[PDB]
Formats: sequence, C-alpha cells, structure tokens
Amino acid sequence: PVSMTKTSVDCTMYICGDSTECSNLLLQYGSFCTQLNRALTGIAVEQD
Amino acid sequence: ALDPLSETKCTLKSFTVEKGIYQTSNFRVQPTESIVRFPNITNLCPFG
Repeated sequence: PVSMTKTSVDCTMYICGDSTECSNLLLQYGSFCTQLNRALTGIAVEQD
Repeated sequence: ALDPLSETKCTLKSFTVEKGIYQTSNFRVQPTESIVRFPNITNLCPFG
C-alpha cells in the first residue's frame, strides 16, 4: 500500500450541526477542532 | 464578511496570503419550507 483514503471531517457540522448554542459553547475551547482539520488536510497533502 | 479573499485572510490570521488554497466551515443550503405528513385516518368518532 502507498496511500490511504483522504478523509475530511468538518468539526462544526459534526458537533454542532444546524445549531448556534453548541457552537457558541465550543468557541470557548480555542482552536482544537480547527487544528485537527488542519492536521487532516496535512495528512491528505502528504498522501498526495 | 465581504469577499473570500478577506475570508482567507481571517483564516490565516495574516494580512498577506501566499499562493495557495484554503477555506473554513462549509456553507449549507437552508430548507425553503416545512412539509408535514400524517395519515388520512378514515375512522371517525360516532358523535353523530
């Protein structure tokens, strides 16, 4: 094997899909899900 | 909140964006109306 599947997970659509309160609550956690998505994009580009 | 270039500027937290491609949370289409579906129940109450 050479490469894996290029998964991309949207943190907001996953945790607080179609809602405002949970997104406003998660906004207090900083950049966790955003940096996880950035790491996933890095995984994808390194697979490429 | 004006153009996607400024959106990428907010994303990278810098006034200068290099040659590349980025974005943020996905844009979702909202439902136009609400459709209620319920049976056509035939049994009536014999109040008559």
